[PDB]
Amino acid sequence: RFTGLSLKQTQAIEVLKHISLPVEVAVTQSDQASISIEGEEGHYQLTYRKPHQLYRALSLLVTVLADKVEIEEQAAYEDLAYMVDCSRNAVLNVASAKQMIEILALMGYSTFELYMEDTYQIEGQPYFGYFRGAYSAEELQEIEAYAQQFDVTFVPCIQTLAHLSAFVKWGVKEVQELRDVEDILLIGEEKVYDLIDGMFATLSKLKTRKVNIGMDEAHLVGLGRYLILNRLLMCQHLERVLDIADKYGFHCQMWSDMFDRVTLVYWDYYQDSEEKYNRNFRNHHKIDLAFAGGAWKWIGFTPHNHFSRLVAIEANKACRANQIKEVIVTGWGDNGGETAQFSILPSLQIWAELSYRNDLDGLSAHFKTNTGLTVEDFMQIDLANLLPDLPGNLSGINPNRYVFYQDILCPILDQHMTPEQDKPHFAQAAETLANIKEKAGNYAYLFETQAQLNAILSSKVDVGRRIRQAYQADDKESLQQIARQELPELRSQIEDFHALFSHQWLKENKVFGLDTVDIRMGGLLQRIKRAESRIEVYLAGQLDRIDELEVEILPFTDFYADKDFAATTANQWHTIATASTIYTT
Amino acid sequence: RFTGLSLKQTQAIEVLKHISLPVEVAVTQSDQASISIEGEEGHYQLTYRKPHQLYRALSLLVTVLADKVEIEEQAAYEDLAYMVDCSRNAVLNVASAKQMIEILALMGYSTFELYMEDTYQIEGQPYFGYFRGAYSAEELQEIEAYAQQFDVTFVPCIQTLAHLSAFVKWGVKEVQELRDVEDILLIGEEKVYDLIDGMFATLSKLKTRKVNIGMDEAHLVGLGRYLILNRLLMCQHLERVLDIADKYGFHCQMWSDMFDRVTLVYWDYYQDSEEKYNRNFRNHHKIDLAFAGGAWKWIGFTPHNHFSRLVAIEANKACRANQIKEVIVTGWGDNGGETAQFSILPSLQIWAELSYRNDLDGLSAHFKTNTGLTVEDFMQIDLANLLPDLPGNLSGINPNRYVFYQDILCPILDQHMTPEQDKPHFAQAAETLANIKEKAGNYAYLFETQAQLNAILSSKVDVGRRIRQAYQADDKESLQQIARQELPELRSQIEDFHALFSHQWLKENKVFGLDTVDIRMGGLLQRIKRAESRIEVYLAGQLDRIDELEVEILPFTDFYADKDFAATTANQWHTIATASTIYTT
Ligand SMILES: CC(=O)N[C@H]1/C(=N/OC(=O)Nc2ccccc2)O[C@H](CO)[C@H](O)[C@@H]1O
Ligand SMILES: CC(=O)N[C@H]1/C(=N/OC(=O)Nc2ccccc2)O[C@H](CO)[C@H](O)[C@@H]1O
Repeated sequence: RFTGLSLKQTQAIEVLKHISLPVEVAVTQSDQASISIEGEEGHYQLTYRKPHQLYRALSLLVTVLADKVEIEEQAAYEDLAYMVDCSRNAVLNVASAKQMIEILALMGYSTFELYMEDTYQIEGQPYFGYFRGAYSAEELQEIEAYAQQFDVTFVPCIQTLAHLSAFVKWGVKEVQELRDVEDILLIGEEKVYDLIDGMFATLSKLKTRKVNIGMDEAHLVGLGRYLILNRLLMCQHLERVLDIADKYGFHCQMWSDMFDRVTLVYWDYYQDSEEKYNRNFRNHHKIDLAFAGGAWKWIGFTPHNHFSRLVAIEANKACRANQIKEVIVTGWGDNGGETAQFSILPSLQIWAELSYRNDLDGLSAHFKTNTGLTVEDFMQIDLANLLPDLPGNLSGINPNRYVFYQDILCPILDQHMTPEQDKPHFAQAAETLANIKEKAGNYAYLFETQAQLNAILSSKVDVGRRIRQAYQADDKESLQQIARQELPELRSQIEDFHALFSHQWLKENKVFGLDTVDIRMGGLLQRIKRAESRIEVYLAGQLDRIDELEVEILPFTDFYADKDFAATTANQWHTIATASTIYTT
Repeated sequence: RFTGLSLKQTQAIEVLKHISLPVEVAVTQSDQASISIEGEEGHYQLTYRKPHQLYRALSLLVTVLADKVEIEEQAAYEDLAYMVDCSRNAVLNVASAKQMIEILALMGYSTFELYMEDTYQIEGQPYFGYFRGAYSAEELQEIEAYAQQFDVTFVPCIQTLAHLSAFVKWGVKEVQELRDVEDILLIGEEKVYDLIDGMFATLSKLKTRKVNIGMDEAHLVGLGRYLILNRLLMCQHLERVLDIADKYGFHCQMWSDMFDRVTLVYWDYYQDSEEKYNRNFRNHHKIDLAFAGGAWKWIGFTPHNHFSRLVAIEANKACRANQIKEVIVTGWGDNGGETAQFSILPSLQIWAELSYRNDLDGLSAHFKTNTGLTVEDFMQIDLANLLPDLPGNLSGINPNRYVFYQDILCPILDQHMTPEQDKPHFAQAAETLANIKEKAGNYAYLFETQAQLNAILSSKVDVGRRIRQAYQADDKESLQQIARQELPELRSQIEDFHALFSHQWLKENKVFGLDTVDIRMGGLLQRIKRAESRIEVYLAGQLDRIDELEVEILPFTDFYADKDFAATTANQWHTIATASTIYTT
């Protein structure tokens, strides 16, 4: 029995019943605090500064009530947002954007963002998003309106310069004419500014007038086809993009890195101290700033919520000591979008709590009411990354992925495994994750996938090495065993994982982009088979040496060579899977 | 019963008995003609200008004798060479370099060349050729000495600037420090000139003092890490490379394209007229020249000897009208080295005949004595490329490859198929190729592979389209048929092809690089399976639309859109197999 609620808010609370609502609530828009709940004896007054904040208050309300309740919150940040990568093969389907929106609402996010390089349609640009599951402006309007039900703002993150590799690869004149080098558009070229105009044109059919135009990471701007036909140049390009946006009413932000009518966004997912962020905040202001932090979900199949917690704590302290008014939580999907979309919910609760309380005092409490599980449990999703000899402050260490896609015969990451410490971690993690799966409810699909992965990894982490040992020691028992029993088994487990991945994928994303995963997994299964077949041939007398095994394994990279753990970072499938050429001509 | 033969030559003729030697031969080194055989009644005089020419004379001898024989030949070219790509995953094993050498000897080639970007070892450079099957200097010395048995010169084609993608991808300091951008080395950097010195050092342990230093196609020379730290520049880089080579005694040639102590090599595999080559010869001389033509074997699984014949005829006329003294026949292996090493023997005989006679009057005759089959038969190896509506003068049209690796659900090359004309070509070609296989002898493996391919292609060329037809017309008979009978069958055929490819591969090359093919084929089989599974789900009521099929297929490229055939050129596996990202981050 609420009071002072509008139509829209009453429907919102309805859709939001994630929550179990137990009470009389006087609801008033007050500048008193971000969120005030005050009351007792089953009658409460809840107020909010911003309308969207009704929904976190509600969650806190329902968490605190487990009668006298007195809660104030003054957020640090005027805007908190979550940005989903829909450009790395995984395009979040509508039904999942909605569930996502509902959950961000309950946490306290004001803004929802989709990063689409080429995954939104443009009229008369039919190779822009071709077979990519590009969003229709319907889908973008439907999604935006759903967020609007909760007073949540939609900001498109797009690209107007570089990161356009999947559009520009198409070899028709009308595309090729737009290029300069690699993934970067031809600045100054008129065709380009007509494409960009179609972009904002398509964006203009939504209600938001806030956009992120991208412009990160274009090392080679004007060094290919530009240099050929005709740096400064960026500003020329930028003012133009701005003139275009200002034509359709848009306010623009862009990623800072290549560096008054645009906010710059200093993005940093990596620093383990206040100091480090503080220094770069100095350097940034020195050119209107937002901060993008990281919900680590771009390192293979498995997230890193633990590492996201650590860096979020110190970036929050830096954000506030530099009175940064806007923070963006980024969920990138580097190299295939293979990590689950809902993998990083703890990272999202963490940032909200840090904004609304400057601490993680009520994290698990709020998280459980929003998800139906404790934040310690959910965060076990990271297990395949959490090797026990790693310090929690070094980023991107991702065995989840490079243990999985490594070849058997030619195991080029074998120097980065520590099987005595690794094999048991993975096994028991599979055990822990099966447990959690059973209480995870609608999220169970997430943990089912990680449990099978961890199972595969306990075995796979050193089959390649044991093959090498069993072969230099001439042991026909072991090689025959690996070849006739263990490798075929691995393939079976891997088929199972594929099935679970596919289900996870289709639940969260559109069908498009899954094909890359089918290909990569198909290939792995086929390399496993070669290992079985090559051994059998060596076993039937028909082969002198197994040459692949005669190769001494070097370190894969020296990125973390000077550290006291063997593991490392390796996030390109193609250099994981083979030392041969696969992409080059 | 020969006469005037040395030890070395007597052993050579022995190894060369490819040939059946039937006679008394007076053998003399004369400047009379390239090759003179004159005689009758079972007693002949054979002379040669160059010692290696003994071996083509012998073949001609044994061809003409099928008694009065009177043959003179004055070659156009001082040096004729064949260059094998050993840098695109396929590294020709020793036993196959030898068979190759013996065959080049019989044709008239003076020079044998291996293109190794990173596929020769260098002391203290253990990531240079790591798991690539890099040649040992033993293997290079063994190979060279084998050629020397026939008076054949070995020239290494290497790289000293760009095309080094498989070395530079390794993320250790000692490698990364050598880079500028993409596949191009850091010019001016001292570490680089120490690497290059190790290259010539390793090359210096062979007898040849002739090298091709590469330096083709470096669009971005000094535009990445160069521009960052410090064009002209090329010459600086070049003189340095030359100073290094001149230290170890080497005479240098290099590919012309980026443009007195170096021969330039104008390379052109494409022009269908004397005129076109003539114009570019003008432009070249205008800066000491050799010509590189093409034995087309870099377009997937299947060569194009027919197209190699056509262009070789007109490039021979241009070569002679510009008194070009050296011609190089290049066998590149773009994007996987998936075409057989011995696929292009007709192209090699063709160039030899053009050099030694300025015509193809004795081509089939000489070819059959060297191979044991007619040149028309052997050249049926090209069938999977020879669509009947294509004109023989447009290059790189390669359905052999893009019909094979295309997806089923998302068949992005479907606009380039003409099944009514394509399906029957492939079927009967499989028939023709099974025939030839049976008479091909030791070469049968080559045709066995093309017959299975053509079989797969008759079916595969339009399954994707028929899926789309059977689905927009709601026909549950056809979709169930394709899904439960035809797709599983395709997979079976594809497994068979894989087996035959693997055997072909291992016969000709080292095991390394086959892994890329396993991966690509594994992936295709897995996409076929998805097509079966997605249909079944649509068939069991559990799916609304099959979304993949709801996508209108556009042309893949407009490269040949203005022509009267539907087919095209598409030679990158990764853009063939999927419109998603697979390589990008
Ligand atoms: C604005 C932005 O975030 N752009 C890319 C970003 N790019 O991040 C870096 O380049 N980091 C980095 C690389 C080398 C040294 C130090 C930091 O990282 C994400 C996760 O990997 C992505 O892939 C984004 O698409
Ligand atoms: C010296 C040389 O031959 N270098 C590359 C060459 N590169 O050839 C071109 O770049 N042709 C070309 C490309 C665009 C327009 C016109 C000609 O072709 C071969 C076959 O494809 C290769 O891949 C070689 O490694």
